[PDB]
Amino acid sequence: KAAYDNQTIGRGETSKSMHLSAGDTAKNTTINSGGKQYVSSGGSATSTTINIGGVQHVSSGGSATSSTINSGGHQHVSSGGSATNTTVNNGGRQTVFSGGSAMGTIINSGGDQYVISGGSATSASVTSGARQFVSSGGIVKATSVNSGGRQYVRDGGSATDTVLNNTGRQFVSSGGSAAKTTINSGGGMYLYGGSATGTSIYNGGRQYVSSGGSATNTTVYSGGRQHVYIDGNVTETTITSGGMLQVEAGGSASKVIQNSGGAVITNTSAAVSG
Ligand SMILES: *[C@H]1O[C@H]([C@H](O)CO)[C@@H](O)[C@H](O)[C@@H]1O
Ligand SMILES: *[C@H]1O[C@H]([C@H](O)CO)[C@@H](O)[C@H](O)[C@@H]1O
Ligand SMILES: *[C@H]1O[C@H]([C@H](O)CO)[C@@H](O)[C@H](O)[C@@H]1O
Ligand SMILES: *[C@H]1O[C@H]([C@H](O)CO)[C@@H](O)[C@H](O)[C@@H]1O
Ligand SMILES: *[C@H]1O[C@H]([C@H](O)CO)[C@@H](O)[C@H](O)[C@@H]1O
Ligand SMILES: *[C@H]1O[C@H]([C@H](O)CO)[C@@H](O)[C@H](O)[C@@H]1O
Ligand SMILES: *[C@H]1O[C@H]([C@H](O)CO)[C@@H](O)[C@H](O)[C@@H]1O
Ligand SMILES: *[C@H]1O[C@H]([C@H](O)CO)[C@@H](O)[C@H](O)[C@@H]1O
Ligand SMILES: *[C@H]1O[C@H]([C@H](O)CO)[C@@H](O)[C@H](O)[C@@H]1O
Ligand SMILES: *[C@H]1O[C@H]([C@H](O)CO)[C@@H](O)[C@H](O)[C@@H]1O
Ligand SMILES: *[C@H]1O[C@H]([C@H](O)CO)[C@@H](O)[C@H](O)[C@@H]1O
Ligand SMILES: *[C@H]1O[C@H]([C@H](O)CO)[C@@H](O)[C@H](O)[C@@H]1O
Ligand SMILES: *[C@H]1O[C@H]([C@H](O)CO)[C@@H](O)[C@H](O)[C@@H]1O
Ligand SMILES: *[C@H]1O[C@H]([C@H](O)CO)[C@@H](O)[C@H](O)[C@@H]1O
Ligand SMILES: *[C@H]1O[C@H]([C@H](O)CO)[C@@H](O)[C@H](O)[C@@H]1O
Ligand SMILES: *[C@H]1O[C@H]([C@H](O)CO)[C@@H](O)[C@H](O)[C@@H]1O
Ligand SMILES: *[C@H]1O[C@H]([C@H](O)CO)[C@@H](O)[C@H](O)[C@@H]1O
Ligand SMILES: *[C@H]1O[C@H]([C@H](O)CO)[C@@H](O)[C@H](O)[C@@H]1O
Ligand SMILES: *[C@H]1O[C@H]([C@H](O)CO)[C@@H](O)[C@H](O)[C@@H]1O
Ligand SMILES: *[C@H]1O[C@H]([C@H](O)CO)[C@@H](O)[C@H](O)[C@@H]1O
Ligand SMILES: *[C@H]1O[C@H]([C@H](O)CO)[C@@H](O)[C@H](O)[C@@H]1O
Ligand SMILES: *[C@H]1O[C@H]([C@H](O)CO)[C@@H](O)[C@H](O)[C@@H]1O
Ligand SMILES: *[C@H]1O[C@H]([C@H](O)CO)[C@@H](O)[C@H](O)[C@@H]1O
Ligand SMILES: *[C@H]1O[C@H]([C@H](O)CO)[C@@H](O)[C@H](O)[C@@H]1O
Ligand SMILES: *[C@H]1O[C@H]([C@H](O)CO)[C@@H](O)[C@H](O)[C@@H]1O
Ligand SMILES: *[C@H]1O[C@H]([C@H](O)CO)[C@@H](O)[C@H](O)[C@@H]1O
Ligand SMILES: *[C@H]1O[C@H]([C@H](O)CO)[C@@H](O)[C@H](O)[C@@H]1O
Ligand SMILES: *[C@H]1O[C@H]([C@H](O)CO)[C@@H](O)[C@H](O)[C@@H]1O
Ligand SMILES: *[C@H]1O[C@H]([C@H](O)CO)[C@@H](O)[C@H](O)[C@@H]1O
Ligand SMILES: *[C@H]1O[C@H]([C@H](O)CO)[C@@H](O)[C@H](O)[C@@H]1O
Ligand SMILES: *[C@H]1O[C@H]([C@H](O)CO)[C@@H](O)[C@H](O)[C@@H]1O
Ligand SMILES: *[C@H]1O[C@H]([C@H](O)CO)[C@@H](O)[C@H](O)[C@@H]1O
Ligand SMILES: *[C@H]1O[C@H]([C@H](O)CO)[C@@H](O)[C@H](O)[C@@H]1O
Ligand SMILES: *[C@H]1O[C@H]([C@H](O)CO)[C@@H](O)[C@H](O)[C@@H]1O
Ligand SMILES: *[C@H]1O[C@H]([C@H](O)CO)[C@@H](O)[C@H](O)[C@@H]1O
Repeated sequence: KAAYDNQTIGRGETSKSMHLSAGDTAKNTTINSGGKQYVSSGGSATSTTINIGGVQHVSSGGSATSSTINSGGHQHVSSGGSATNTTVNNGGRQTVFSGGSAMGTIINSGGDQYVISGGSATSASVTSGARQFVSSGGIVKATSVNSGGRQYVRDGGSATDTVLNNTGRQFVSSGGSAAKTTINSGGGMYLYGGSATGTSIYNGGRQYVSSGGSATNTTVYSGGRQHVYIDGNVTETTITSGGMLQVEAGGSASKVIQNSGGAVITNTSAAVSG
């Protein structure tokens, strides 16, 4: 029955709460301070603008397409909820809780996406000054960490099929895990105690394995470098002609496949195992 348009809600607006149920619709809503939009099962919000002290709740079976989050606003994608092509600007936060799903999120300068407690995000775009945080059962797939962008894979966080482009950075902490990371030219992946598997490092890209960190099954293509620091470990690295594995004193590598023209640099004698 219900279906709203160009409604502004919150503070000293006409209405404070907006609720959506099965079949309801909301378009170009503007959520301002004290404003709450609740998108419930079978509800659909579209083009919602979320400003300081405004919140959009996406509950189970709810859907929110093209929400745009600004300075001090919040999108909560709860269990069973779905958010598509969300845009997060300076000071905006999208949080994906247990059972929630975000697809195609664009995170802009100073914007934050938190994927926690078993939420999932696919195809996040992490641009310059943007940040993505993944933790405690949260899983992110096909994140593009673009120039200026940063992804934090924290304890219990998991990232798959991440792509790192020019000055894009991925930080994998203790208890964090990354799989099938692609490091393009200018990309940096840092294992600050965390684990990586199935990394590919193309020309200009770098993986840095620090204390407690561990890389498995890494391919270093021409111009790529895996850099292993003290008490970092790597295994099953293949170094292609023109690529490099550099191991600092006290770092370790094993099951190294060194192709002809692949550089290996060691600073201790028992550093690398072929
Ligand atoms: C919208 O859906 C229901 C409403 O009566 C119309 O279908 C409620 O159950 C919900 O709480 C929400 O208000
Ligand atoms: C944003 O401002 C709102 C508005 O001024 C009405 O009091 C508050 O309700 C919010 O809590 C927030 O401070
Ligand atoms: C949207 O409807 C929900 C629905 O009744 C699911 O039980 C409510 O839980 C929300 O609070 C909102 O009214
Ligand atoms: C939310 O309501 C939905 C609605 O009837 C159709 O979109 C159901 O699909 C869900 O099962 C839930 O009750
Ligand atoms: C409500 O609308 C959503 C969206 O705004 C459509 O572009 C759909 O994704 C849902 O299926 C529902 O129809
Ligand atoms: C909902 O409305 C949005 C609005 O024009 C924002 O200014 C569009 O950007 C979306 O494409 C959608 O149609
Ligand atoms: C959306 O509805 C949710 C409800 O439990 C689904 O059954 C709430 O948990 C959210 O806070 C919001 O009201
Ligand atoms: C909302 O959460 C789930 C969602 O519909 C997933 O399709 C289901 O457990 C229920 O429909 C619930 O109302
Ligand atoms: C709410 O609509 C979503 C739609 O794709 C958003 O545009 C669906 O994916 C959800 O399953 C739900 O129907
Ligand atoms: C919802 O709007 C989005 C728009 O960019 C938000 O400003 C589109 O990207 C979506 O495809 C949809 O039209
Ligand atoms: C909007 O205000 C936000 C915050 O409320 C300031 O304390 C800033 O973080 C944003 O940068 C923007 O100015
Ligand atoms: C979505 O639902 C969540 C729900 O209570 C989890 O069980 C809330 O944490 C969010 O605030 C939002 O309402
Ligand atoms: C949270 O949301 C749903 C819950 O049982 C009812 O809102 C489940 O479908 C999800 O798997 C998650 O547990
Ligand atoms: C939002 O969540 C959908 C999930 O099935 C709940 O409706 C997925 O199809 C998507 O992750 C969409 O982005
Ligand atoms: C997030 O918590 C959900 C919720 O607490 C209900 O059990 C679970 O369904 C999920 O499995 C996840 O752990
Ligand atoms: C949001 O999370 C979804 C998860 O299955 C729970 O709905 C994924 O399927 C989507 O790809 C998105 O990450
Ligand atoms: C990216 O630009 C942001 C700006 O506010 C967007 O309008 C800053 O908040 C960031 O610090 C960064 O410079
Ligand atoms: C979701 O789940 C956890 C919750 O605090 C307790 O189960 C944490 O991992 C996150 O902080 C988030 O609240
Ligand atoms: C998530 O969507 C992405 C989309 O094109 C936005 O950049 C794809 O590239 C991913 O493969 C995934 O489908
Ligand atoms: C991307 O550009 C950001 C700037 O805020 C854009 O407005 C910088 O903060 C980053 O260092 C990067 O150059
Ligand atoms: C990852 O960080 C999460 C984030 O700070 C909000 O929950 C926590 O949930 C985890 O405990 C972990 O540190
Ligand atoms: C958040 O909880 C993670 C999850 O429960 C299991 O991977 C915990 O192991 C961590 O303590 C993290 O802080
Ligand atoms: C990565 O490219 C960025 C791009 O021009 C803006 O997104 C620069 O800001 C960075 O300095 C880097 O060159
Ligand atoms: C994972 O945790 C790390 C930890 O606090 C110390 O190694 C940080 O370095 C990372 O930035 C991320 O928070
Ligand atoms: C993350 O924590 C690890 C700690 O031993 C937890 O097991 C360290 O080995 C890492 O160096 C990092 O501080
Ligand atoms: C860290 O654990 C990840 C996690 O189980 C996600 O499913 C794996 O994908 C990684 O390969 C790594 O072992
Ligand atoms: C690889 O190319 C990068 C380019 O800007 C983006 O592909 C350079 O920044 C690197 O230095 C390297 O030459
Ligand atoms: C990342 O490190 C993991 C380590 O044992 C800590 O969990 C391995 O399981 C992975 O294969 C990779 O070495
Ligand atoms: C990996 O991280 C190290 C970190 O400080 C562990 O304490 C750096 O010293 C290394 O240079 C590398 O970035
Ligand atoms: C390298 O540094 C790690 C620690 O996190 C630095 O504070 C340790 O876990 C290692 O055992 C080693 O000291
Ligand atoms: C291997 O090829 C690299 C890459 O494919 C693009 O230039 C070169 O950078 C190296 O010099 C090497 O010849
Ligand atoms: C191994 O092959 C490299 C080739 O360019 C791979 O693209 C050369 O650069 C090396 O000198 C060696 O011949
Ligand atoms: C590489 O470092 C490893 C790490 O420090 C764990 O103790 C050692 O196990 C290896 O012997 C090598 O020194
Ligand atoms: C080892 O073999 C390399 C060969 O071309 C790989 O196909 C040479 O480039 C090296 O110089 C060396 O002969
Ligand atoms: C590696 O070789 C060293 C040797 O004396 C010189 O190559 C030893 O110092 C190491 O313990 C290890 O045998």
